[PDB]
Amino acid sequence: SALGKLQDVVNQNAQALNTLVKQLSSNFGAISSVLNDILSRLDKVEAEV
Amino acid sequence: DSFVIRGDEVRQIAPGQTGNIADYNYKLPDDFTGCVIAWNSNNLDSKVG
Repeated sequence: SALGKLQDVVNQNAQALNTLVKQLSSNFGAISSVLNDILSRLDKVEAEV
Repeated sequence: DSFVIRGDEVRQIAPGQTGNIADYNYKLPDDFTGCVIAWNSNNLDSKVG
């Protein structure tokens, strides 16, 4: 508990990077978050949107 | 660019399209700047048998 500051700094970075990675799975109002899946399902124009 | 077409394939005459014309007879680029103009000719271009 004396070293809390340093562990906190690593924890903040590992948290930020893990959430940054986790956002790749999110869908953002799109049909899918798998990129090549979108390219397989759709019209080129729909896939561009 | 000028030709005669069957009515079913008129929708292939657009950017991003696929189907026998876009595949094998006439093809647009996806960033086509232009107009697509057509008129039925089942009097001029058509005969019994």
